[PDB]
Amino acid sequence: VKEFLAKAKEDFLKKWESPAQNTAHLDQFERIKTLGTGSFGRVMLVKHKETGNHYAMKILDKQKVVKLKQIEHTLNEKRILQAVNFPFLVKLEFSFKDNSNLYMVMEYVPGGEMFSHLRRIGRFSEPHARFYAAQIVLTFEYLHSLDLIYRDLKPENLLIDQQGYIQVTDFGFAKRVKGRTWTLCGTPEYLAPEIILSKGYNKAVDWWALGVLIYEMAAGYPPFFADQPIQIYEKIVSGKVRFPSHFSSDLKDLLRNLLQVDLTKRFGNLKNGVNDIKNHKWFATTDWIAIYQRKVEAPFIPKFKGPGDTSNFDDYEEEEIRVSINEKCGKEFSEF
Amino acid sequence: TTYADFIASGRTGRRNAI
Repeated sequence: VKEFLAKAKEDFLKKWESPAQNTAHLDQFERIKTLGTGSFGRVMLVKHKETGNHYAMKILDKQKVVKLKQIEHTLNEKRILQAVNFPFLVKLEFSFKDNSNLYMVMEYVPGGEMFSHLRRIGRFSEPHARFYAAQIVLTFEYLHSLDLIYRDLKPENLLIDQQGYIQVTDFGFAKRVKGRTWTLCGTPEYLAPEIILSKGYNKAVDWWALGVLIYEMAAGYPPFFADQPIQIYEKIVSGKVRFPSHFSSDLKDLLRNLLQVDLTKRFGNLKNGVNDIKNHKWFATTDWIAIYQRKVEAPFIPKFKGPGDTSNFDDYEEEEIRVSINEKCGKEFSEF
Repeated sequence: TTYADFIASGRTGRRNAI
């Protein structure tokens, strides 16, 4: 496992040190349909002429990014994405910029968001939630081993691929960092207490997040919810959580170690790192290697009657794309 | 039920980041 990780690190480091830039242009693609909206910008299904390949293109308006004070986070997102490599991470195929916009061309993942299936079906069975949760575990282990904090886990950001496996998308809040950082970002339902309390935090906020996610998948609703974020924060910070009476006792014990407001004893943050989680009883039947190799059979395989069909995604208002004749925000995004 | 409260709440859609 070490030689895996150790070698993963050397590869990321070389890419991180000298990122790829300008690997395409908007002309080489045809616009088909808007697939969704993430942290910032829009993502559209596109077709790559020269190859006939379908991709998902994230487009960000440079001026809007500057307005929201997201420049550094945006540069983070591309620099990190061009550098990582993992089965459960959506792959970035190219990136480029024009006078107006930043572009990030990613693998098209046709099964849609976990979000859509979860809400439609209600909640997942424990073995079902375990299969998903394992892939996130391995993914955070990869990411944290490179000093990366994900900071935006939610079912909206988890796509289901043709083999029924998960791919994580939207690195808008991802950051390579040693030790602590302070930005107030993420999704209210998923925020760790240390974050809402401006205490300063580290990668343990991600393991809390996995807690929220396992709960939401198993229950059909988040541990902390309410009409407004403000009420949501009061409940995250209060040291209390209720479990549906169908939750197995092991699952409850896991969740108690994950939604641990005490950084001291929060699972994932102890002496044994991720192994504390990997070894919990709830994961007793989880075959960590077979899952990394996708040899494990998925619970659910999405309807897919086209290489470029979009019915597993909701429809969105289709917004035109405007490319200035004048360059915008040149110096800000020079490294993009 | 907690599920009934969630389903009638304003946060069963796609949730934006802060």
